[PDB]
Amino acid sequence: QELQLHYFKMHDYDGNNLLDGLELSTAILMSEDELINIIDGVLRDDDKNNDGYIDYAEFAK
Amino acid sequence: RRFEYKYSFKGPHLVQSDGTVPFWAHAGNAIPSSDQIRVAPSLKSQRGSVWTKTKAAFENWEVEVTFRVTGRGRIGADGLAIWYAENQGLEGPVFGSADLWNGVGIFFDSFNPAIVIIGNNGQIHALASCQRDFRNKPYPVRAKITYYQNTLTVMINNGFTPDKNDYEFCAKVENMIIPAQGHFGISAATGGLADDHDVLSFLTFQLT
Ligand SMILES: [Ca+2]
Ligand SMILES: [Ca+2]
Ligand SMILES: [Cl-]
Repeated sequence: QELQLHYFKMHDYDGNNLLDGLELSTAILMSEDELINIIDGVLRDDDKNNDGYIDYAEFAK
Repeated sequence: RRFEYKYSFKGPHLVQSDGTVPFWAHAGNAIPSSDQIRVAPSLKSQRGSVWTKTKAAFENWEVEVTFRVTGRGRIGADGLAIWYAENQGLEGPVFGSADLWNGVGIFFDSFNPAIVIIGNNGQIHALASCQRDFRNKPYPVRAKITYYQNTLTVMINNGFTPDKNDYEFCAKVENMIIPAQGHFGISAATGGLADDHDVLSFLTFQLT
């Protein structure tokens, strides 16, 4: 879990304690269509208020 | 506001290992790097552009574009354009892009300096403007361009301070219609005089 918190923080380049889709793109040459499918799925599953950002609780479910 | 990653770019891992910007196409002498895209470098007679690969279909939207225009002259050229247009702009004499588009260009015209909002219906070759010196500023200049309920507003952070949220009014166009679906883009150009035109980030939001 501490590894997991570390994954979250290490990809939060702007330091807002949220992950967006560009940050997620770095956290996985994979094609852009496959990348899009994966990122869209994460956002669908995690982003409760549909603002394009996920916090740590949402990331960890 | 909903951040829209697929219509956005930023550092510090802006470019992929093959030199591409995810979700965006670049043309001419635009050079992507890890923390910024040099849309046109401070060399003579340059043109470059970066455009979203797909169209956005947002009824209302807002973009925040952070950039620098840097050069040795007290005067520089040519400037940078931020675009929302039905089609990807091919190359041309309008800040690196073609002179006919269907949509809106927000032009940072160095050679003044002035910021001008130009609309086009895909059948023409200035709706509002302001004067701002956006060149050689100590902190990045930012443009926040909002299209909401048929009103286009441009706010500018002039880069005199490190406060990234210090935006001041530039211009507004009321009762404006633009393509329902279109690409976002940036282009830049130089002539005999030449500045580096660098875009650090292009952040797109859908408004509801
Ligand atoms: Ca973040
Ligand atoms: Ca959220
Ligand atoms: Cl962001």
